[PDB]
Amino acid sequence: RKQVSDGVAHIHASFNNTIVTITDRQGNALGWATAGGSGFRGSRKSTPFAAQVAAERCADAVKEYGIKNLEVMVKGPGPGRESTIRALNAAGFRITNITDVTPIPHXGCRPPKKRRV
Amino acid sequence: XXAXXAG
Amino acid sequence: PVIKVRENEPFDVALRRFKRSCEKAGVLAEVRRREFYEKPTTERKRAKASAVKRHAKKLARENARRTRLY
Amino acid sequence: PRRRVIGQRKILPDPKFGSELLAKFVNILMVDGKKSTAESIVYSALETLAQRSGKSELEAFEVALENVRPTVEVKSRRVGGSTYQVPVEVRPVRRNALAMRWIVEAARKRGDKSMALRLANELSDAAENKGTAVKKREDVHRMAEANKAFAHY
Amino acid sequence: KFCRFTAEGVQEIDYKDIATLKNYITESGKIVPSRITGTRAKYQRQLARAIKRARYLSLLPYTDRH
RNA sequence: AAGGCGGCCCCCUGGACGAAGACUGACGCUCAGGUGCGAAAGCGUGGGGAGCAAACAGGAUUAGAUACCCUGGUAGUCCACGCCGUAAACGAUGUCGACUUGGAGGUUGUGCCGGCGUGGCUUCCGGAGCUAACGCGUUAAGUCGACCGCCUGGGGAGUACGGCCGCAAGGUUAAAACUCAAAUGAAUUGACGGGGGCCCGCACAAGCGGUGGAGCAUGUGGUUUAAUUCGAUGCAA
RNA sequence: AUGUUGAUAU
Ligand SMILES: [K+]
Ligand SMILES: [Mg+2]
Ligand SMILES: [Mg+2]
Ligand SMILES: [Mg+2]
Ligand SMILES: [Mg+2]
Ligand SMILES: [Mg+2]
Ligand SMILES: [Mg+2]
Ligand SMILES: [Mg+2]
Ligand SMILES: [Mg+2]
Ligand SMILES: [Mg+2]
Ligand SMILES: [Mg+2]
Ligand SMILES: [Mg+2]
Ligand SMILES: [Mg+2]
Ligand SMILES: [Mg+2]
Ligand SMILES: [Mg+2]
Ligand SMILES: [Mg+2]
Ligand SMILES: [Mg+2]
Ligand SMILES: [Mg+2]
Repeated sequence: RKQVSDGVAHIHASFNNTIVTITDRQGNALGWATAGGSGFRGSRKSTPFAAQVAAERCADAVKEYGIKNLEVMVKGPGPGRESTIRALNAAGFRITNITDVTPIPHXGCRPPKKRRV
Repeated sequence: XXAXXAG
Repeated sequence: PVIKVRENEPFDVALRRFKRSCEKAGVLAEVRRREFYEKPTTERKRAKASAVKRHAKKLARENARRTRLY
Repeated sequence: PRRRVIGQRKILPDPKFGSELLAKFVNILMVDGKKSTAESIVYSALETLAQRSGKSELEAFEVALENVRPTVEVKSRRVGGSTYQVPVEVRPVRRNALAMRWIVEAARKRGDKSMALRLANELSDAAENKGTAVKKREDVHRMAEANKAFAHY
Repeated sequence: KFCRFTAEGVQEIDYKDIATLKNYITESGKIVPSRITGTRAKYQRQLARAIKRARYLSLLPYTDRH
């Protein structure tokens, strides 16, 4: 609706799933897409390809706002870290920054117990 | 079991 | 890690420089480490084992340099 | 095989048109070593196709193959019980091999009178993208695109 | 490698000397290993204490993202 | 000292080490009983409770699944004070002292001028010697001395009974009958592994044609018979 | 992911 030239892409690349939210620089969400939303479930959902498609659909979601340049904020260890960023570049945008914003505690809280698979 | 083997 | 894409830089190059920065800071390794709790005994055992590997490498590495295979 | 010292065996070209592509088609059609029988069915069928198109025999055959030839296919890799159908590019030799095999398989399950007719009709449907052979090509492409995720290992 | 603090013959690393301390942190703000910088163990311990004092006084950052 | 101890700052405080002397003058070593400290879990009283998580619940998986996996989740994990007194509390190696070839480090003092010494603690290798062997090897499992603790086939049993301790959980001290001809350590050759590596075979894959259904031939099993002669009967009848 | 068992003596 209201035009935003300069935006921020946030990539929540978990092991199971990739969420791409494009916000403005004040962190207000304009649109989003997920690998899970984009016709991939289970094994396929957690692929770089499913994240690629999620990124494309997120670009289409924010076509109206007229975003030109993006700062990328990458989070988490997932498959869809780099494939997401390539896709946002491939879908028009000028990538100005790339920044890892993965939370790391400086010690923090005891993680869950190891899985005995 | 089998009321008591290897075949 | 925090890449400014500099003026007159290909994205592909800048992305490679981001991968470098993350692998240098060791973000993914840090995440995988902290995914599950490691008991202190487990932590200590792997630290010991890693040291012994590197040592038993170093000594036996020199042995390979000396002796002929053929 | 393991040692993997397998070239290509010398296929003699067909007598009529001198096409090794068509010589392979006869082989794929042939049963019980009855090559003479197979050649007659093909040449009969190509004649019929050449009339209905007015394209030439080999050229009408090429249009049939062009539509039935696959580009990608899936190969099964089992990963922890579940079966990952990984898409792979088909090599040019295998493209023709699959194209021809599908056409003959399609023709054989038709309910026309002779094989030569069944074959002519299937090549005709292939050229206009209607028959079971192009449906097979579509199905193979469908699975490949469905499993495009697993291509990028 | 080689240790600058042995070379100069320093007594304390000093938390106030930010120009020096900045050489022994990463871009991320993390303290660099002695195996990388070639610092002597004794000074590495002093340097860590100095960096941690500086981080408290907000002369150095804790991390790249504040 | 052991258990253990990890952001930064201050306060109180213990030990170790080194260099120069000076001082006391065998004041030492060990130590049954005794006393203290002693991970985690646990217990009591009062706090706290983010994250995690016995129990528990649900979802899966499965023949079942009172599990592993998933979603939750209470005690607990945290603090104060008190209790418990045990751990593969391990170097499975008691303490103290002396002596006996080397090499490469780490760490922390120090002397002489980057080198050359000299102390402390420590990691790895290895010589003699020792050892059943594995290995240990100046930080000994070598060579000796002092004192203490402890063992005497496997099981029954670290159990019973009694005592002591404990709020309890239990701890601690600690038998017997009975039963067996073993149980055990280290190493050796194999074999095996849902261990690793490297290879091969129509072993998979890629294909083509079959078998399993039909009728018949034929063999076998079974049943039947007076007899249905005897043998072959996973692959390899 | 899971994925049990193999009568006695010789
Ligand atoms: K049973
Ligand atoms: Mg989890
Ligand atoms: Mg005593
Ligand atoms: Mg406790
Ligand atoms: Mg309590
Ligand atoms: Mg309470
Ligand atoms: Mg759980
Ligand atoms: Mg004990
Ligand atoms: Mg012991
Ligand atoms: Mg040794
Ligand atoms: Mg008892
Ligand atoms: Mg008692
Ligand atoms: Mg096969
Ligand atoms: Mg049959
Ligand atoms: Mg018989
Ligand atoms: Mg006989
Ligand atoms: Mg017999
Ligand atoms: Mg078994």
